[PDB]
Formats: sequence, C-alpha cells, structure tokens
Amino acid sequence: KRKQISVRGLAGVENVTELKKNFNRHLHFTLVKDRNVATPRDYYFALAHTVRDHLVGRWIRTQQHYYEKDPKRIYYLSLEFYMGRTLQNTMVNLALENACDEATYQLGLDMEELEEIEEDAGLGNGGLGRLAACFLDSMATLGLAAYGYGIRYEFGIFNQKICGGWQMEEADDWLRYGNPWEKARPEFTLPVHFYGRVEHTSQGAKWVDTQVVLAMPYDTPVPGYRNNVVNTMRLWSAKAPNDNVGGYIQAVLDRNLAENISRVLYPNDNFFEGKELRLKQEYFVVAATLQDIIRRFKSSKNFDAFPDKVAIQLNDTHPSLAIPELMRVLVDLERLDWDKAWEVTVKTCAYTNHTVLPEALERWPVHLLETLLPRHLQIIYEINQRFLNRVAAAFPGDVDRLRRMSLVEEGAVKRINMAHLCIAGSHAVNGVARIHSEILKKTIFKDFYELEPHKFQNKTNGITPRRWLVLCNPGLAEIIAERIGEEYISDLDQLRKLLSYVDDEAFIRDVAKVKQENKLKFAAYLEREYKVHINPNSLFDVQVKRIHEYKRQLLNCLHVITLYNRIKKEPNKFVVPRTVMIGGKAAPGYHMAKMIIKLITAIGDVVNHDPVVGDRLRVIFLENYRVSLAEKVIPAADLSEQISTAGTEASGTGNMKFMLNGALTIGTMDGANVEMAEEAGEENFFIFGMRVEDVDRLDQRGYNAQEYYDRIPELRQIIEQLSSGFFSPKQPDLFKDIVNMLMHHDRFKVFADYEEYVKCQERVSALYKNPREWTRMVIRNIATSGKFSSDRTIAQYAREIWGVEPSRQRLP
Ligand SMILES: O=C(Nc1ccccn1)C(=O)N[C@@H]1O[C@H](CO)[C@@H](O)[C@H](O)[C@H]1O
Repeated sequence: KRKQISVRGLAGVENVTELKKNFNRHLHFTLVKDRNVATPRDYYFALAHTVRDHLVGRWIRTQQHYYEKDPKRIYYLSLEFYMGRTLQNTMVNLALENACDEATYQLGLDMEELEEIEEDAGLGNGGLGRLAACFLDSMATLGLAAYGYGIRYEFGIFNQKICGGWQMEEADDWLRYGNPWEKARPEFTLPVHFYGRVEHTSQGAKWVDTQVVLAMPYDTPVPGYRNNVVNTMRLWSAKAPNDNVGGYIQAVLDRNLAENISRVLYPNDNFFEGKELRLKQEYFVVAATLQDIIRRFKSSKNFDAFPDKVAIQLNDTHPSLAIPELMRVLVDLERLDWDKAWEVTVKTCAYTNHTVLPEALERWPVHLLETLLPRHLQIIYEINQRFLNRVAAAFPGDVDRLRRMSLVEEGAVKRINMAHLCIAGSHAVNGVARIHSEILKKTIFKDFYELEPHKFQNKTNGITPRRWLVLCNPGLAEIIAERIGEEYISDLDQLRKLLSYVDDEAFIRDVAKVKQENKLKFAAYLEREYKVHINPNSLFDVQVKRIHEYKRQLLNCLHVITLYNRIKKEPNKFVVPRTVMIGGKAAPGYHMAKMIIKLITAIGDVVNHDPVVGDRLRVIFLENYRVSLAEKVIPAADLSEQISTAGTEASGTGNMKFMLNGALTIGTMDGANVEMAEEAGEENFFIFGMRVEDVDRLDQRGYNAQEYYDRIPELRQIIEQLSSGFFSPKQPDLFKDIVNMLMHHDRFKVFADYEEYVKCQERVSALYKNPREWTRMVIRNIATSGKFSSDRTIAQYAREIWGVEPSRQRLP
C-alpha cells in the first residue's frame, strides 16, 4: 500500500540495488557495525548517510552554478531555524522515497520506524523559526541563490516533560548521536569582536582592545523540489580564540565562557528579555555573516554595485545589528564616506516585522550597547541624528513626531529601539499578513509610514506544501494527484481545480477515508508512545501552538468546561463526541502560561474520569509539541483552533497547515485567518467573536470582565468551579491567579468572546453530525489553500523586495 503512492517516486531496480549496497557500505565503513550488533538507530544512520550522499553532487554543482551565473545573492538572517527532521524531506525533494522504502524493505527494515529515530533540529521557538525553515525550502525550490544564516545552538527549544500536570524543562541535546546532515567547516572560521573601545585617529575610527570569539560555520544542504538545486544553511558555532597550575587549568576551562554564546536558544515567544548573552548571540550571527557577504562580493569580479549583488533580509529585529555593522565595515574598514555607505546599506537591507505586543519589541539599554559594542552605539547615534534631521526637514516644527520616531528612547533607562533602527536602515519593511501590515502603516509605525510610504509592504506568510502536505500527509497528496497530477506540489494554486469535485462521490469518499486513516495513525502513536487511549470515533478538536495569553488557550478551557457542565446537566442529551487536544510549550519564566498548562491537565483529571461522561468528552495535553509532532497531529485534525484576540496574532502559520490538511477552522478575524476565510468563502469557516473594531471600542470605554460574569450564568458557574477548587480539590486555591487575571487584569478579553465562541462551537458540532456536508466544506477549504504556499510568499519577496526573478527551472 505504502509503496503504491505515486507522488513518492519510482523504485528503479538499479537504484534500489545501489541504495542497498551503499546502506551496507555505510553500516560497515562509516558506523563500524555488523548485522549482529546493529540497532534500529544504526540503521537510521546508515540510511541517513546513504541519502545524504545523493545531495553532494547537486550541492557542489548548485554553488558552482551561482559562481558562474553571478546572480544577486539573498542572505536570510535569523536567530531561529525550526527545521524539524531531514531524512524524509531529503528523500521527497530528490524523488528517492519509494526507492529507499523498497531498498530498506528488501533489507528487512521498516523505513518509517527508522524515520522515527531522527531528532528534530529544533533551533526555533515557533512560527517565526518555522517560517524561516519554510522560506529556505521555497527559495531553493524557486531557484534563488539564497543563503540562510544563523546560529548552531547546542541546545534548541527545551524538551517538554509533563509531570504531575506541570511543564518541566529538559535540555534538547539534539547533537547527542551527531548530525549527519551538517558539514563542519572549521577552515572557514572567522573572528567576531566584543567589548573594547573606539580610537578616533589618522584614518578615522578604530575598534581596539576587543575580546575575540571565533565563529565556526556548519553548512547544511537545502534541497529544492526536484529541480536539482541544493542551497546552503550556514549556522555559526562559538569557539574560543587560539591564544601556575590552577591558573593555566582555569584559563582552559574559561574557554567555556566564549563558547556559551551558541549554547542554547532563548525560549521566548513574543517577548523581549534584554539579556546580554542574547545580545552577544545576535551580534555573533551578524558579524560573522557580514564577513562572508563582503568577501563573497569581492570574489565576484566599487561598492556601488553592492546592493545589486547583495540582499540582506532581517527576520525580525534580532539581526538588526547588521545595519550598523555594515556601516562599520564600509566606513571604518573599507573607508567609504558616510553618505555612500548609508545609500548602500539601506538598499541592501530589508526588515520583516512579526510583532504586535509592545513587550515583544527589542529595546536595548544604551549602557549595555556602549560596553559590548561601543563603535556600534556611536554609529547608531549618527544614524539617528541624520534620520531625525530628515524628519525635521519633512515635518518642520513637529517636535513630538521627532520624539516618537527617534531610535533613542528616553526614560529611567535610555534604550535603542531596534525596530526604529531597522525601518531607518531598510528600503523595505513588511508585515506578515494583510491586517498586520496595514496596522503597521496605520498605528504602530504611522509616522514612519508618513515619512516613507514606499517602504511599507505586505508579505502574507505561507507554509511549504512539501513538508506540510507531501511528507506529513502522503495519503491526501495522492488522492489529489490522482485527479489533478503532481504539478500542484510546487504550484499550489492548482488546488483550486479540486472545487470541481465538491459533488464527486469518489473524492468525497476518499477525502473522508484519508482523514480517518490519519486519525487511526495518531491514535496509534499516542497508544504506542504514551499508553494514552483516544476515541477514534470522536471529533479531533486541536489547539497546537506556543502557550500565550493572547492565543487564548484559556478560552478553549472555558469551552471544554462548558461541554462538561452541559453533559452533567443533561446526561441523556446526545452530543458529538470530542477529543479536545491542546499542546505547546510555555516560556520557562512565564508563570501564567505554566498555570494554563496545569489547568488543561487538571480539567482532564476531572473530565476523563467522570463515568457519566465516558468517551463522549476527553481532554488531553499533547506533550512536547514540536515540528515532528505537528506533522503527526495536524493531518489527524478535524477542528483547527485559531482563537487569538482580534489584533494580536500577526499572521499565524499553523492555521495554514490545518487548512491544507483537511481540518475546518474555528477562529477570530485575526492575522491570516482573514485571508484564509476570504480565499475559501466565509461560509466555509467558523468565524466568531469581536473584530479589531470591537476590541478597540471596548478599550475606549474600558474592559469590565465583571459585566460578562454577571450576565452569563454558565460562565459564572465555571469561574466558581475554578475558585472553589473543583479542578484542584487537594489545593482549592491553586488557580486563584488565573481567576484574578480573568476577572481584573485580562489584556485579551477572554470573557468578551465566550458566548459567541460557545455558540460557534455548537455550529461545529451541528455540521459534524452530517459527514457528507462536513467533508464537502473540507474540500472547499483544501481547494482554496493555494495562496498559503510559501512559494507564493517567497516569489513576492523576490519580485517586490529583493529584485530577483524566481524560476522552477531544473538544473542538469
Ligand atoms: O515574535 C515572535 N517571536 C519572538 C518575539 C520576540 C522575541 C523572541 N521571539 C514570533 O514568533 N512571531 C510570530 O511570527 C510568525 C511568523 O511571521 C507569525 O505567524 C505569528 O503571528 C507571530 O506571533
């Protein structure tokens, strides 16, 4: 069955023979193992090396091709690359999946069992990091000379353990058994400088007396979809510089301090912590990367041509130091005059904003910058003076606008606003969904928009249909290919052809069949890995994303308790059985998010053990939500929970994954949800709740949660259950902080959307009772998910910002 899937390619007889041969070669020469001692892990690694060999020729040829053609080079700078696993992706993109599947089968091995051995490269927190990963895939698929640049964290996002119903954090030791995908490049190691002081002298400024940390690059291949393109992700690793008993020994041990720079990912989602170590990581990436950029530019054939040959894309403000660093290099080292260097810098750099919440913005204390990067602070100040001079010329006498626009923020602690730096130093600034990009121009960066309107753009997010359809849901990819062929895989708009099958009995049957297959497989996963049983004949109601108050997992909690309370009130009344699944990691220092996880498990402790409820309702917390788990649960989902307060989710991308994979969406008019509903037709989406206009109206008069409590008996009941200790009998006051926040300090207006949410959820159950109509609406969703391919997104970046033309053209 497995092998009959045509989108997975051909199992050529000579290819299968060669693969088996090389599998065995690696087991022997690479792993130094025999079939007598060899474990499943050994067999995974033998396959990984075998598959990896197939990238090499294309990888060398692609990079040679870019040297010869000399196209404009795109440098995508990010502190996060949420790559997930690599084995299946490589096989898919090289058309090797069926061949390896046959090869391993003939050797007596189940390739899917082998795939489960691979650790995620979890070098990101969530959506922003995953966007970077989808972007790398799409840029390679679109034949762009693009280079992902970041940091090789020794430890990615922490592994989440649930113990006693609480999140526990453990180190994500992803490199324990090695990483067969990366190629260490110690020969290309570069120096990065910290601290020191500035000397203004004969030639000008000089950054001296610095402490050096070496940046060692590790290069990872990024294969395009069956176009023979293999691009590169370069990730820098921190290495101590080359040059008494206790004294000598301690000096050697103290090398760890420098090397700590690339030790661990800061696990924050939509929140800025001004840690010096984070600032070092950010500069580490920027300094080493820009050295590569300058050197490669010089090896291509005076800096007037720089922006024609270089694009630097800033993934949020995290690599914003690229702006003053480029100025520093061009002025201090290359000896260009300020004006020309600045012209070059702005044309080279572009900035992507992912944020709404004020506390998410990077605002570094000037004292920290003065100490760590004294020359960069000097340059920032000069940038600010000339930029504010431009504001003053454009808007004479508008003093508050000057204050609002300044890169320098006054207060008890004087800070540099890095978003302001990015806008000033970039020729393009984009948000990540239409609603978000509009609000950047409307309110958040209104004054910047008024000064330079041409700067502001939209680039609605997307996801790769390779990982997010072909890999994770081959069954759905196949039934689609059976009707419309395979072109849609890198031309997702072709999914619109599926609207011709809304009344096709065979397709309706097959869409529902695939979903049920995915649900059985996920149920099997939970039983195998956690001994957790879920009802396969229940609606799979899924909210998976990082735990944050704005994403309103708490609103989901209120609904779950509503369903429970309604069953208890009328036990004889039929309800559509549900398995409510919530998963996601909380930032270790975010108390409320940690309490919310505990509430989910505590709700489950009551609901899942009430005999009156039985298998009619179950609430489970999915442990350790990560890219590999997303690939499992999303194809199994019936209902996608996308319930952020309107105006808070910049775009979302998990929403797109669900839409592509045959789940229907319950959601607010927020982020990309708006455009998803536009594409499919609002009649095909479960839209509920306040619009942004309604939220703003509430803000204008003041949000009083008490009013909702007083007017809604069912909500009142739930709050009193939480307060009295119904969900924490051994510790009655456990959830007092949650109750207090909801009643008095709720920034995200949970109570305000409660009634519409519950009513909307009733309509979900009503449609689910009609399998034919559920499935027909699903078809209308899958068929219109095309816009949300990251190929579309990247094509827009290329044409509208980078000035390069994408190409699906194959290499020899
Ligand atoms: O801002 C983010 N992380 C962050 C912030 C500060 C410090 C560290 N990390 C983030 O993940 N933003 C997300 O970017 C996604 C891709 O565009 C959007 O789809 C999603 O709406 C948005 O919340």
